[PDB]
Amino acid sequence: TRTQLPPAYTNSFTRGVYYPDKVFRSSVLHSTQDLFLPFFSNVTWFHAI
Amino acid sequence: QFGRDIADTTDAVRDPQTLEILDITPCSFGGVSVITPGTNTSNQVAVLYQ
Repeated sequence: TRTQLPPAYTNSFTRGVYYPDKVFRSSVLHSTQDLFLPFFSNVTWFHAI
Repeated sequence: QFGRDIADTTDAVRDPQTLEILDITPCSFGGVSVITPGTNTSNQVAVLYQ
């Protein structure tokens, strides 16, 4: 057994955005329905120091 | 390997083997017009394109 620290809750700042398709686009807006990370979301922060 | 434009259409496919950027340009577009200056005073016509 060993000691441990309580987990914290951080907040993302517009993260988790990738390319939903392999199509080259330039100067054109595109919207699709795919899995992404919401903006200003609170996730569980795990420490290991 | 694919690419679109403002028209949201596929017209610039990249070759996965050659790795050369090539564009798509079809040659099947336009129409055929006919010019006939009457049928009682003239008999010759002229083909008109678009």
